Amino acid sequence: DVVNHNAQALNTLVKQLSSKFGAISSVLNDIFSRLDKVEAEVQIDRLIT
Amino acid sequence: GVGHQPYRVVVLSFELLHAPATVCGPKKSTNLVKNKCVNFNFNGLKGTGV
Amino acid sequence: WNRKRISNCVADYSVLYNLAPFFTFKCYGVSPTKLNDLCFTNVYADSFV
Amino acid sequence: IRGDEVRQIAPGQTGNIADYNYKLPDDFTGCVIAWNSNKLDSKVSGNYNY
Repeated sequence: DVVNHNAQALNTLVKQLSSKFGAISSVLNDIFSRLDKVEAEVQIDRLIT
Repeated sequence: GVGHQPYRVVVLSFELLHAPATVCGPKKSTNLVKNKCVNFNFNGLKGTGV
Repeated sequence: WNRKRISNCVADYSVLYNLAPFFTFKCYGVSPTKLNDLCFTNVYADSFV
Repeated sequence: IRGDEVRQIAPGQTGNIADYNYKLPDDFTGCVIAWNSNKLDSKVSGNYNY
């Protein structure tokens, strides 16, 4: 269990990057290459939060 | 009136998909760099990698 | 709606932008200043008065 | 300017006028006041001074 808890926590922390958190996409380069600054800096703000 | 005047309206719908693409912009392709860390732009997919 | 298939071609939106009969733009999901910097599979045009 | 070009003048917005004469910066905090000046600028058979 000591090994498995750390392995499961690291796997969960790795798999958490796929979530959008309300943004239109989970890819920062896609957001930056698709949108302007004034809304890119609130979509990336949501992703960073 | 201007609100009653006719308008030509065109809706353009694009397919931003994780798929092979046929329509691209005016900028063109450069030469390939292998086994070296560079910035890259593959069909709008931007990033930094080897 | 005459669904126009735009495919296998270079989309120059500066050609449409430089033309005089182009007054009101409103783009959703893609910033209109970056329409020349993306690639799409197929483009569908609909035109109506 | 001709009135349909003034909307180019914005932070980061493209266009020939805003690209080749003066660009507004991206962090620009400002105000834009425009008014039609036909009787002040437009003459008979055109005004070529602009």
